[PDB]
Amino acid sequence: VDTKEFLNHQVANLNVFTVKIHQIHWYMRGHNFFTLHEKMDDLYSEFGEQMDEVAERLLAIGGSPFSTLKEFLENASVEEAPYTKPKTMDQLMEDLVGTLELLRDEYQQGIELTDKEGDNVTNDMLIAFKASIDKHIWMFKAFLGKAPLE
Amino acid sequence: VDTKEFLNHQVANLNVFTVKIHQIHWYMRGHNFFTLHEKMDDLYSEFGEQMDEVAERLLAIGGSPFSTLKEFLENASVEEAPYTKPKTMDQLMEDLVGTLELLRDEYQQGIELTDKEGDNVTNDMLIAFKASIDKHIWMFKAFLGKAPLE
Amino acid sequence: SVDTKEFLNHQVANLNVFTVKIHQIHWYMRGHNFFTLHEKMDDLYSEFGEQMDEVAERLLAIGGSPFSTLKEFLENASVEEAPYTKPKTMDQLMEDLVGTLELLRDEYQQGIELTDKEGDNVTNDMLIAFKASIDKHIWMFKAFLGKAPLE
Amino acid sequence: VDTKEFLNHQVANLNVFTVKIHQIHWYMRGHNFFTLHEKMDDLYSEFGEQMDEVAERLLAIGGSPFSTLKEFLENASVEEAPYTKPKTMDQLMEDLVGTLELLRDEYQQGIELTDKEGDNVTNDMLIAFKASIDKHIWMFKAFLGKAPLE
Amino acid sequence: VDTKEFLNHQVANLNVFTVKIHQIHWYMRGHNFFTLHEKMDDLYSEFGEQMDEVAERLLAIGGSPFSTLKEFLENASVEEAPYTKPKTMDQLMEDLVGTLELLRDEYQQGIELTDKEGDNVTNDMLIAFKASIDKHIWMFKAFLGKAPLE
Amino acid sequence: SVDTKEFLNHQVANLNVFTVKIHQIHWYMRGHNFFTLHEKMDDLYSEFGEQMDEVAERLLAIGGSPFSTLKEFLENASVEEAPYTKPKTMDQLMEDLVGTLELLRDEYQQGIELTDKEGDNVTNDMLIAFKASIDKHIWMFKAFLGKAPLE
Amino acid sequence: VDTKEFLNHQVANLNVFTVKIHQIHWYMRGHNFFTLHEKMDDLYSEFGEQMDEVAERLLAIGGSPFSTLKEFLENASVEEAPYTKPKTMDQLMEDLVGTLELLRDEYQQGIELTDKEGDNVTNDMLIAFKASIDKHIWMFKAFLGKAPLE
Amino acid sequence: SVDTKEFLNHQVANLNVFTVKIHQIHWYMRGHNFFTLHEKMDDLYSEFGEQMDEVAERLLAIGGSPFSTLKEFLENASVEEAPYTKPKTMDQLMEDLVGTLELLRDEYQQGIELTDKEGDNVTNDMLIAFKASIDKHIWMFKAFLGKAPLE
Amino acid sequence: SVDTKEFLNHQVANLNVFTVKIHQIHWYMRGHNFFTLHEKMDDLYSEFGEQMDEVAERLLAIGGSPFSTLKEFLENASVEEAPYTKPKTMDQLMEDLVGTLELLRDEYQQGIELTDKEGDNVTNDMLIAFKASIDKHIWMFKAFLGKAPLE
Amino acid sequence: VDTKEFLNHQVANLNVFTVKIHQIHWYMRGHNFFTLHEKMDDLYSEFGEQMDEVAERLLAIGGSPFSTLKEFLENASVEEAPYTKPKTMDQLMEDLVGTLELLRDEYQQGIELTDKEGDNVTNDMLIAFKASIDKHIWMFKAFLGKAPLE
Amino acid sequence: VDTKEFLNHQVANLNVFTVKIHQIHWYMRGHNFFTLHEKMDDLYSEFGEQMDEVAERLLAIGGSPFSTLKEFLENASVEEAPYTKPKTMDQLMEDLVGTLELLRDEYQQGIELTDKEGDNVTNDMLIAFKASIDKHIWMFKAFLGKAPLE
Amino acid sequence: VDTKEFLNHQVANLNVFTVKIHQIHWYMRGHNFFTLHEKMDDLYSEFGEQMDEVAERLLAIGGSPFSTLKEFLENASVEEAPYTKPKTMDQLMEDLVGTLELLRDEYQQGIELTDKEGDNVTNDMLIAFKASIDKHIWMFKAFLGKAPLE
Ligand SMILES: [Fe+3]
Ligand SMILES: [Fe+3]
Ligand SMILES: [Fe+3]
Ligand SMILES: [Fe+3]
Ligand SMILES: [Fe+3]
Ligand SMILES: [Fe+3]
Ligand SMILES: [Fe+3]
Ligand SMILES: [Fe+3]
Ligand SMILES: [Fe+3]
Ligand SMILES: [Fe+3]
Ligand SMILES: [Fe+3]
Repeated sequence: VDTKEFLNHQVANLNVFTVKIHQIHWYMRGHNFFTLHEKMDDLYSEFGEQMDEVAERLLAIGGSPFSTLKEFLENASVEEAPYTKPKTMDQLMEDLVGTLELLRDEYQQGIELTDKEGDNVTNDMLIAFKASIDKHIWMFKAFLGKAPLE
Repeated sequence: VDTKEFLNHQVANLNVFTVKIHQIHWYMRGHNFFTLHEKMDDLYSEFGEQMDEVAERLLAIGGSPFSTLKEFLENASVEEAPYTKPKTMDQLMEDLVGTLELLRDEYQQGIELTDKEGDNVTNDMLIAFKASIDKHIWMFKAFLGKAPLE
Repeated sequence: SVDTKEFLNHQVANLNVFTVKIHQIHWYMRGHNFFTLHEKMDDLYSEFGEQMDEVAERLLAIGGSPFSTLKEFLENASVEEAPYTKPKTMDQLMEDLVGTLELLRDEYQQGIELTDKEGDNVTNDMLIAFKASIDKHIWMFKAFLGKAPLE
Repeated sequence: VDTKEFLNHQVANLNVFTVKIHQIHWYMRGHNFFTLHEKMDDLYSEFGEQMDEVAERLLAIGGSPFSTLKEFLENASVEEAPYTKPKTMDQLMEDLVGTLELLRDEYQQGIELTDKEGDNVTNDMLIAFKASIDKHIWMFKAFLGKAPLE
Repeated sequence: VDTKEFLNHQVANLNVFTVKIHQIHWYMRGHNFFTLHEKMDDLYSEFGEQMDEVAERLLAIGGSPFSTLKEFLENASVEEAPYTKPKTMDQLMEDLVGTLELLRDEYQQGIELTDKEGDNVTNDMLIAFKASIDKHIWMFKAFLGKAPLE
Repeated sequence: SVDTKEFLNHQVANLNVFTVKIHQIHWYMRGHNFFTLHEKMDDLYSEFGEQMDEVAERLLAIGGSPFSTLKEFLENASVEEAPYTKPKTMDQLMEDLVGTLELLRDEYQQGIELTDKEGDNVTNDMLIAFKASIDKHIWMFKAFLGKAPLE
Repeated sequence: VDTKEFLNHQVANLNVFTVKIHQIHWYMRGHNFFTLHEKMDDLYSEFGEQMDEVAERLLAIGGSPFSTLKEFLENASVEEAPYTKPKTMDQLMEDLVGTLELLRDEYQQGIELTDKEGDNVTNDMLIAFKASIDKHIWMFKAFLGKAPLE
Repeated sequence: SVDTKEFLNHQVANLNVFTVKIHQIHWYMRGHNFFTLHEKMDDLYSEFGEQMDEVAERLLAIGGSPFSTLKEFLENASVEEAPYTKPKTMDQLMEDLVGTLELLRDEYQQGIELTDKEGDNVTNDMLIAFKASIDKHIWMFKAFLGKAPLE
Repeated sequence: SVDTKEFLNHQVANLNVFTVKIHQIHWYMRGHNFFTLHEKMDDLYSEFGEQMDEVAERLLAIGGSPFSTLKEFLENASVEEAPYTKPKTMDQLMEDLVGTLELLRDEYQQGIELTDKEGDNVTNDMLIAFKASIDKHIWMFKAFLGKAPLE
Repeated sequence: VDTKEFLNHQVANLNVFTVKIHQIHWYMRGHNFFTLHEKMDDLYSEFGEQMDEVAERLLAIGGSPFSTLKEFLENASVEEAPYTKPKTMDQLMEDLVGTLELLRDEYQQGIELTDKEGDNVTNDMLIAFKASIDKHIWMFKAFLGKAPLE
Repeated sequence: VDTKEFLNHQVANLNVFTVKIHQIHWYMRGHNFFTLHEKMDDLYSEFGEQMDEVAERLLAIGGSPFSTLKEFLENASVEEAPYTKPKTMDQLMEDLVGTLELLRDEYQQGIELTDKEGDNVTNDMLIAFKASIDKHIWMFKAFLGKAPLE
Repeated sequence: VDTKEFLNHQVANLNVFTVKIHQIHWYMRGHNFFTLHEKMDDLYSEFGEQMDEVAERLLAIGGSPFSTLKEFLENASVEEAPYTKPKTMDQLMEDLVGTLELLRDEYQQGIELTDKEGDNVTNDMLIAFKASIDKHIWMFKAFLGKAPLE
């Protein structure tokens, strides 16, 4: 609706994603365990940092960030499912990639939204984030033997 | 119950607790803003580390950690509330200290349990976490003008 | 690029006055929050001195000529300074800080619009990066004062 | 020409330029040898890192970077010449400066094109690169005793 | 036995184990070579440290550590075999894991022994070691696509 | 938990005497092993001042009140001190050090048993970690003197 | 008192002061807890280092430092009191400030004294220590809301 | 030293082609080992770019004139390159890498024998050091391929 | 202590004008030595900004009240500034730099004599350490100009 | 004896030597305990690294390293003895020095052999190792109050 | 002699001392080799730095440092002797001490002289140097079992 | 002249040269002062290190290094001259370059001699030293606007 709605929505998103990353991190099995386990820790730090920056930018424009698991669940478009059946490393990475994709497309919407509201600072912050998400999408798709936009 | 269930319960508690720490971090105001904004950053890292160590130890012993916000909410005894009304620094710190005290007393229950079960590794892990928690209770209570045990 | 150059040179002047004011606060502050805000002012001083040098070199890079004397900074700055003559509270000093950060925020916003319209993309993004941080500072110092960022 | 085509052209350019920086670095003679010999190592790193980011951005948008010397030579607008006749430091810095100007001018075209197409990430990336190039032009022109735009 | 005999027994074990880790480090082949080759280095340092710490704790309680290959071979329960036939990465990891479990299980005896004997320092030393072994067991079993205890 | 508190406060007293004893040795030592042992005392000084602080802060965390004056430390310590009067050899000084280490080891052992029975697991493990290092220093300083750790 | 006796007097003072810093460190309460608790750690290091340098300068001029608590108590002009009555942060800082003022003025006596006895080294050392004490007095007075010499 | 000079200049050409090949592999690779190999190609890139600068500067130091254009490297390289057209498995890309490493090992071996005969000792030891590292890479990358170093 | 206070405050003023002069030189300089000198001014800027802050804080510590506006700095400084209007050579710029360093040397010498007479031993040593560094810069920059330090 | 045999023989030696370093490190007593206890740690890492490099060079030339204690004992010319009766610091160092000299001398044989075979890499590796052994011999000989070759 | 002559005399002395430290560093034997050997590198670097600061202060006052070995030999009061007869560690340390005492006492003259002359910078520089020299004398006399001024 | 005598000769040479580096470092004037002044600091450390390594290598082969200025003057082939007249920066670099060339050629003799004697360690040390010297010659000749061997 506006920048404050978008930013807050991403605070909810990033808190679900962050827990998803830990899910993959904890439950992964297979020959790529050691590298993807560590890779997940890197994603966790990186997206935890995005989330703090998003909330603090929300604060800076007069907004009020969601700040409970209850609120995050209610508001996030990012999905979570409990870990039940064993999943393949590729299936865990597909779920990671699908979420990276949703964030890319939503941030793209937020990039357009903020550009037309004239919120230059939030615009540029969202672009910086998308750049990194776009790079991760390429790399994780390459892990999956696929092209970035394939 | 057992060590697995206790440990899983703490995964849930620690996830609710880290988000609270962010809430305190985001909504704090007052002459102590700078010192406490930063101090909350430190608690965030430390309790995020505790969480990953609890989850991993649970994994090491044959368990399967909660790994969704839905599950954390279903299982945490740590309580959260949306920030729908302003709260002073002292009220936020009071909530923090009460949460630390809840974690201390629960960790104490787990320390006794793991000892009774003969799980020495989880026993020493939880003792080290309590050492830190006990230290924080002294310091944050000192901040509030109170003795550690109130 | 006349106005972009003029705007940049205006901010060189502003930043040199702001930076000395940051020292004034650093030097003269008293109160229970001295140790925290004393150090805080060191950080602010470094950062806005760096903003200043970047602003100056962006100007040079577009064929401009930065103001480079105290006399030029005074003739040109919209940032206000006053000698410290009578004691001020920590809150009074932080209000003067915030007022000046709000001033720089709004003027940088005009610079961002200006550079956007002249198509100076480098300068545009630079001023945007500076404003990001200024907006973050305003939130934090206002929280210290017990006020919402825009109230 | 679109964004992929522009980016891939710069992959070619950056690979020729990077070899030119090495040419200057190796053959330079004169009183400012020690500082400029070192400055060229810095330029080498920075522009090789530009190159990598341009190629990886290209990868992220679904393109395929040139990745052979033949391709770089076929596509580059940046020009190279073997080092036969000896040259003054000024002469070498004038080759370096002219090549910097070519890149600035071509990046400006890219900035505009990438804006038109709505590729915000590639847009910002190219603005950041131009910010550095523009700074380099001011500094190397000063070395030549010239204004940056003269 | 007593604490001295147990500690000395482990000095023997850890020296056989350390050489085994080198064996795996040297002879390993397969797609996970680079990360696993490096991992073995990490394990080599860690278990070299345990060994020095075990020997020094033994020294500090009035004991005399085994200090020759002859004594290690005479005393170790950890087994070794010359590398004659090629082994797969999985088989190598299985030898690693099986030795880690042997150590975990003997350390458990040492923990229990040392608790009866009242040697609190050696007790906690051995608990800290098992903590790490337990974590390694989880991770290498995960690499093997198995639960830690299966 | 009077006893855990009392034991901890006693060691606060002890460690402050011991820390000054380490400086005594640090300052007055002479002989061929000066450069090594002079620096070794600096390490011991840091480590035992760190123990002391952590003992005091744990006492604070259990609701105690740590001794915080030289007078209190002298009134309560079982660690002994003597002014440096007649010259002492390197070995003589190391024997005083080793002797104090042994006293603290044996007293920490008593506190380890005390905190066990009292159910204070945090203080229990703190004390164990401290004894681990003490026993290591005893082995090493006894080695310097040409003796076995427990002889 | 000559240079030796002055220095030896300060060894005693510095040891009482150092224990006083710990007292404040331990017992402090109030909203400035976190920053001032940490500040006491800094002063503790700094004045411990002053003390080691004073004693080693004494050693270097043929002197014999006091090296027991008994001697320190017998010789110190710096005073201590057991912590009984709870004290505000300001009261603790007044005590800190008061003792810094004592040391400043005694060091000034040491500076004059040591100039007269032609001990240039001890002279410059004490000046350096006074420079920092003077800075502390200014900063700690500002905390108390006072001018430095007020 | 014409033949030394000539050998060194030939390796400048080779190393520049190899380095772009490393980037080609780096950029296009796909498969379960992407994350490890992608970083490993960065290490290789740095290392062989470093070898290259060292080869060129040694050439400079002996009175030589390094090739310093893309055209000169192609005219003078024995390492071959081809545009990336059809998808290749990670093993195929590592086979191309190992093949090129082997070519350099073998050519450096010739350089080692040549500089020895000419008595250029510095170049000799520089080449040997480089070969040590290439021989090590061949072992590790053949092991990745499930193969023995020389099979 | 009025003269020490006034002298210190006079130097706060000087160092603020000098500091902006160092940026003027840093920004406007051209010529073959550009890269070294441009970076060297960044060094002088940091060092002299540090000197200034230490002077103000020492002035604070002796009960003084530092000048803290561009206006006060201009009203009190003996160091002179002039806007950059016509181009100047690197030597011309370094001569302006050296001239200012020499003024500060000579004034600091007066402050060393003054603080010595007034018995301000701390300010005395501070001024001497600053002069030590100023004297070495005069040698080095004179050396840059092909001059002996004192000619 | 060819290069592969020589290298494998050194794998055996270095593994016996490394344990002997630990023997000295653990059992030493006397006034120089602290520096020599430390120097043994440095030697252990250094000769542990020689060992790893020797084994890896053997790998790189198509060889197969000894990789068990049994193989090391079966193949080593370096001798070892349980610590049955206490040794002086001097005597422990003479045993250390004797082993350095043995290695030096054998490496000299390997350096000649490897020169005849035209293995330039292994040649240079062995020379670098001997450079260090030579230095240690001078240094440990000096500690013994003797010239390096007497 | 004036300040310039005094400063220049110390450049000569310090260059001789510099080489004397190497002589001791190279030729020393005995149980304290490893400590003292490293101790001489520290001393070498420290007094090398003193010498450099002495020369540069001379330059800064309009002087001209001796800058050839011939000039150092012609002007030094520090004495050197070729190493012909072997010396104990103590004898070497006594030569080191003797030279330190010589520098102490001549610096003391330079301090008095530079005070009269009104050269404050040089006065403080020499005082800082003498402080370190005084400390070395205490420490090296302690090594020799003696009081500092014995 | 054998290996011992050649190495000892370079001990002498290196001490003369290191003092020459200082002379140039102190007395240099001209527009390149700041970069060349620091470059001499680099050279001083580097050739300072060569000298120690030469002297310790000599020790290791049973020799006794020259260790007084008198012995260095009696033995050096490197020449020194008192700085009576100011020299140009180019003249100072010509003197520098000239001495590097002398060392290069004498190292070449030592390389040949040490090869013929079968001292592989010294051979390799000398080669490594010459590598750097050769690089310096290219670089300093480039500064002077000359080709390395011109
Ligand atoms: Fe934050
Ligand atoms: Fe983890
Ligand atoms: Fe890359
Ligand atoms: Fe050890
Ligand atoms: Fe503490
Ligand atoms: Fe000390
Ligand atoms: Fe290079
Ligand atoms: Fe300040
Ligand atoms: Fe290895
Ligand atoms: Fe210097
Ligand atoms: Fe050495």
